[PDB]
Amino acid sequence: SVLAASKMVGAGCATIALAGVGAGLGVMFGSLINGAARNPNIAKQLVGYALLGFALTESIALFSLLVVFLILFA
Amino acid sequence: GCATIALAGVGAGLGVMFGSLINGAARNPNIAKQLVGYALLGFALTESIALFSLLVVFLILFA
Amino acid sequence: SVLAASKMVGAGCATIALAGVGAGLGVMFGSLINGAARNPNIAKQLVGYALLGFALTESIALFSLLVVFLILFA
Amino acid sequence: GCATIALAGVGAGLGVMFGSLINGAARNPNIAKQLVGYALLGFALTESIALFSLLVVFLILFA
Amino acid sequence: SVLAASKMVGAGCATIALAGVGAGLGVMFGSLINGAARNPNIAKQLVGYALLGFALTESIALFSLLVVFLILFA
Amino acid sequence: SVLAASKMVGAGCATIALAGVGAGLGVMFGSLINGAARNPNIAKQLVGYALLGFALTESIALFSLLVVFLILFA
Amino acid sequence: SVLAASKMVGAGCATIALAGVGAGLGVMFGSLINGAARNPNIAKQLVGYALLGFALTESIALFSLLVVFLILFA
Amino acid sequence: SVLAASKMVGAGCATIALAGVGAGLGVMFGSLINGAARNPNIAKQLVGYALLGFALTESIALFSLLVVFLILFA
Amino acid sequence: SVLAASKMVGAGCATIALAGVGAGLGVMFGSLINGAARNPNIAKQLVGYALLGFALTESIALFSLLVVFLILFA
Amino acid sequence: SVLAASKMVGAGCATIALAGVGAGLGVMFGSLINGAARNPNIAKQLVGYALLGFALTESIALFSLLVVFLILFA
Amino acid sequence: APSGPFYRVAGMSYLRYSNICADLLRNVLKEPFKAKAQARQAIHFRQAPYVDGKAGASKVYELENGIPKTAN
Amino acid sequence: SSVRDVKTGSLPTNFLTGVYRFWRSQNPAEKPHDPVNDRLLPAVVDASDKRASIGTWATTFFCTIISCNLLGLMPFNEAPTSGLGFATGLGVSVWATATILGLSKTGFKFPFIFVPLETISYTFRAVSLGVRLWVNMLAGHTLLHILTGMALALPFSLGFFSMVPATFGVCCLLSALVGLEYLVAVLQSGVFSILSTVYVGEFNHDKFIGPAAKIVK
Amino acid sequence: SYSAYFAKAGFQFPAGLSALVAGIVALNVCTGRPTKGTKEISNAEYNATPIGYLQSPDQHPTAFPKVPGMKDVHGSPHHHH
Amino acid sequence: PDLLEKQLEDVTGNSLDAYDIEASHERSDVLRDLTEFHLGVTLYNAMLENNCS
Amino acid sequence: EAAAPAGPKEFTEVWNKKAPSTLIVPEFPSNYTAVKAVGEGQVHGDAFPVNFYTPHSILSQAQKDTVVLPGVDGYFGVKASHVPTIAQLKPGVVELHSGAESEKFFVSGGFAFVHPNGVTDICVLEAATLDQVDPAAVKSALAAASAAQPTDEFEQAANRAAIELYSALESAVEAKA
Amino acid sequence: MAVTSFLGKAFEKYFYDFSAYEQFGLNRFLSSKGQYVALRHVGFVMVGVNVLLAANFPFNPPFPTIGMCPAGWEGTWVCQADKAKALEMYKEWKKSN
Repeated sequence: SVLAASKMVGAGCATIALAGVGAGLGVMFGSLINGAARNPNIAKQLVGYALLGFALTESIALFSLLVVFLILFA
Repeated sequence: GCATIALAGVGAGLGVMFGSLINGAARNPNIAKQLVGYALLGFALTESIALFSLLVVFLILFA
Repeated sequence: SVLAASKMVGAGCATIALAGVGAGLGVMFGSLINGAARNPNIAKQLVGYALLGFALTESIALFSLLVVFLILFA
Repeated sequence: GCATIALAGVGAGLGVMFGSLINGAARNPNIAKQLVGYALLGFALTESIALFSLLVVFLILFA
Repeated sequence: SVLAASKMVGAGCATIALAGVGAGLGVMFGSLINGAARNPNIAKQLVGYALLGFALTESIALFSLLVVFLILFA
Repeated sequence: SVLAASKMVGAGCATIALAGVGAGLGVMFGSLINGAARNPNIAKQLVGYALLGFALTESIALFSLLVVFLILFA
Repeated sequence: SVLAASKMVGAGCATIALAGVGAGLGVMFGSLINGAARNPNIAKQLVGYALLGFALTESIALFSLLVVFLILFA
Repeated sequence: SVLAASKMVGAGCATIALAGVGAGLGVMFGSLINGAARNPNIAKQLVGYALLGFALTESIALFSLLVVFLILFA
Repeated sequence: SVLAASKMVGAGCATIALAGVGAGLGVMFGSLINGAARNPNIAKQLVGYALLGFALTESIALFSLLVVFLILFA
Repeated sequence: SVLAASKMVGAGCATIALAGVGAGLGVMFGSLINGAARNPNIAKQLVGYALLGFALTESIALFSLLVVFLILFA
Repeated sequence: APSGPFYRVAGMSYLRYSNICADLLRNVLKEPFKAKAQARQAIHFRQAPYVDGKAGASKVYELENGIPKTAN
Repeated sequence: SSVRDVKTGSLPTNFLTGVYRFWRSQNPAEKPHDPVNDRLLPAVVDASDKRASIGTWATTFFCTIISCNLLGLMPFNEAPTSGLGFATGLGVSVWATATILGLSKTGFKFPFIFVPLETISYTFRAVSLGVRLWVNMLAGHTLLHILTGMALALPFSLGFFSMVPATFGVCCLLSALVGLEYLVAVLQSGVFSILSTVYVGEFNHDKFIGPAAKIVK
Repeated sequence: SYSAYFAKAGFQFPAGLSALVAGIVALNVCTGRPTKGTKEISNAEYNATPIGYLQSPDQHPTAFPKVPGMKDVHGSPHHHH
Repeated sequence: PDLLEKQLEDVTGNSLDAYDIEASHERSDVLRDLTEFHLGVTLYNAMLENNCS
Repeated sequence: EAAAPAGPKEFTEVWNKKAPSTLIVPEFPSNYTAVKAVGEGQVHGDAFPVNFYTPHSILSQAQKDTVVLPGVDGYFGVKASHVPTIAQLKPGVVELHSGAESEKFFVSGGFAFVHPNGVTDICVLEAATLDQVDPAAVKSALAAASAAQPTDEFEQAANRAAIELYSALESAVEAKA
Repeated sequence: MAVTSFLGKAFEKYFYDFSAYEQFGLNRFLSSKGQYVALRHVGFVMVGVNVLLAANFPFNPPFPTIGMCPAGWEGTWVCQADKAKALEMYKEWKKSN
């Protein structure tokens, strides 16, 4: 069973792409605080770019977990 | 074990956002009760990456 | 089955390059929040530089996934 | 051994958050104890990743 | 087929270098959003520096992809 | 002695986490200089925050030194 | 052919020196945008400092592509 | 002799923790130059903060060189 | 042929050292561009400091490139 | 001869500690450029601080190059 | 529609902003020093545009508590 | 022998006017030191005779690639620039056009250890200009093939028009990847021909002839 | 006012499209090589072989195949296996 | 502020580029703040020099 | 980029061509200050000249050893050969130290320039020492400024300036020795 | 009819004023019209996927199933992941069915 043993260690290292969208979502959400500390007037519009930036950075988490879904379950 | 190296990025990600909370509150401390409303929401949406990494560690081991 | 096991390991370590793309899309989408906090009168233009910047670094998110799928299925 | 490489990003995340505690306190020292009231809250949430990495290093080894 | 197996894992390790390109490109594309938020008066000139920089940074991404296609199919 | 061999290569990969705390101290002691170069009249309170910060990021380094010795001699 | 199988996987690890050249070039080309957004009056001189720094950082890229072409075909 | 070969490859994996200490130390020695460029009448007091930090940054670097000898010779 | 094979995968994963040399030479040549954009009066002296920084950072690249010729040909 | 074979693989992954040392020297020699662009009156004192940093960051480069030759010739 | 700090994007000049912040400091001073700071706070003048050469139309000021915090 | 009649102010005439005037603006003519009058007018006309037609070439490559890239988004059609010889054959042909222009600036003779490193990074521009167009048109279409196979696995297994919240979230992920492919189709035809003006515009420099004799004051 | 003059001439192709279509067709038929899945044989083999045995199974895939790999013809059973 | 002000310092570089700007926004934006303050200062001095004259 | 070679000395020579010859040249504000920016000197080692001004007072013009300035990024300190600086200041406390003794003025905002010859020129509007501020009525108006925020976009800034001034004024009465 | 003139006018009044966003009410459930189009789009895909599958359902899938089977098949030719195997089982099943 070298195939099923490889799809576990293959999908194991396939998930460390989530280190990037975990660290990228910190510097995007860290930028929201230093964006809101400068002008709190626009801090309800800056969430509208925070969640749009969140939705497009978790497209890569949706691609990284798709390769995990495709190595495990193809 | 190699799958949980994804938790390095959420470990480096939350330190920067909570680094921006110290520097953000040091500018105007009056908004510091709104900034944790953005820090902890930014904490929660980054912890979904922390559980997406841990959902598959409990699906590689336990599925 | 040394070949079909190797494609699952090689494609898993191929998609670790979706990390740096996800981290680059955090430092760019954070700059949309910092930029629209500087002058919010340009905030409909800086989204236009974000999504032109998103579509060109999403390209690297697909260059990486191309080798993921021509290791796995080719 | 591979499972505790996730402590690299937590240690680099913590060096940036405690780096901003120095720069935040040198930017207004009158708020310099409220920022530690934000730092150790931010430290407690980034250690949560350090124990999630160490939950795995003992669930691989002793489970 | 240990040679056929090692090309699938060698090319997967070869395409990690698209993490650094995907992260450098967001750093440059984050600068276009900030630098055009400083003075929007040269925002047609700074896109001309973003795309001169995109072209030279994604040229490194095709260096990485040529080594992928020269491992896999050569 | 395959287990005696895997404790040697496991413990070397176990101490990769001293790169991350080794760069965390370089950042935190880098802001100690930049904080003490802005207002040097607080230069004895920042070391009261740096050495509290140093001992509390070592917390991670001795957790990493825990499992370099928990797999080696246990 | 364990020698021929190792040159495929060795040349894959050799070409992720292109990751740092891919990330460093985005910092140098991000600084061209922010530098030319400060004074557009020397923006013809900063590109001459960008293309000099590009050609000396791509020398790190072609030195590691020398090692890829020296493992694969030498 | 797969134990004695495992101490060698485990030692190489052990000393990549010297990467992060090498990267933090350029941040700390870089920020003293920016620190001593602000007010150079603190430029020997900041060196007292650099070598305080460099002695604590090397603190983890020899923790890595203890482990690279404790698996090699212990 | 395992020993002759390990000259190729070892010297292959030896030259990942040129990644951070490529990333360092990017942030150093990025700091020339912002530094010369601050005051163009010093922009011929900062380049003399850039090649002081380039030739001394490359040393780490050549401290790697001897080892890839000391693993491959020694 | 897997002991002298693993000495080629172990010494290869040993010298990727010179990645971070190059990224340290690029941050450190970069901050001299911005430091001497701010006040060039101190620009001959700052090189006394960079060569203090270049020699003491190299100490990490000579700590890892010890273990490269302590694997290969010890 | 202007781009800059929070006073400048709100149409306010820096001189008005820096005098509002000068006004609000004076309201917080000690009373042996608050009333003497009320001397340098008062604004008493008048203006008149001259669109043709001799015409009229003005704006008089008999302000005591300081520069106006509201919109001009 | 009888040409067709064109309405003035048609939409394809207005689009191609703005497209041509865009790519012509990428390599602008340089202002002489002299004032442009009837003395300087043959020097300005000869300055235009020696400049390459990059305004025409770049809108040839804009209009032939955006037409090919957008064929891949029409139903029943594939993009021609998703082929390796088509897309990289346009990239080498731009690179050779720049080189033939730069070689003719002399007398067709080709230009210590530095210059093999300027050449390599210059000869890689050949393959990088075409492979960037080819891989973008290939990697976007390939991901769409894989995810349509995954999104077909759910209604094949489960019910037709049943368990619909599982397939809705992936039919909207498939729909947002075809939408990104419309953006990459327009961007990569722009990036190909922005870069064609940069590469060909490097050798687009000649000496202004100008007045050799003057009557001052 | 001139709107009815432009409705008179209807659709018209671009003004040299017959040279594009005759240039793309002349590249796809003047290949100078056999026609993608076929091989040139001698006349003695072509006159001696049935048209069911000249056909290969790979060149006739099933028009909507129920199993991936179904072919419509089966070709020569005289394999050289 | 830059309608002529930086345009008169910028000879073989700039005379104003020696200073490290510590403002919130751009240098062209702090000079907008800084010359109105230079206008109000030298006006306050003018009608105080003139009144004592 | 050098279309107008202006200056005080140039204005004298051209004004003799358009004005009557009876009138002597008007004076200029360069003729009343002896301290320049690019003129080399004026540091003298440890203590550097600090010109802390208001419109209505010259609060200091002797030399100090360090000045804690309340910049908009944060509180920074100036030593003698500091980098040239144009620093917009927040409402905060300017600390003038001479040695062991320090005087603490709370200012309302207004710039501070460090010139290339080491001369610091703090330029604020209202510079009250904290000895003459009372800590009672500061929050009496800050609580009112924390309540009254209408949709007036001019009072959007003026209340923002009201809040950040008292808030820094709250925090800078608490830590006095 | 005139073959180019009838249904051009029929498609015109199907394109323009025929609107099921208002003729079927549907403002009660949907916020804008920009999100009625954004799920008529996804509705067109889900309908078109379910029509293309059902119009020839007994087929061995070229795409990878994820370890799932359609109905009561589960070991037949429809779910067989080896294609030369399932060609043999389909030819046996076709004589019976």
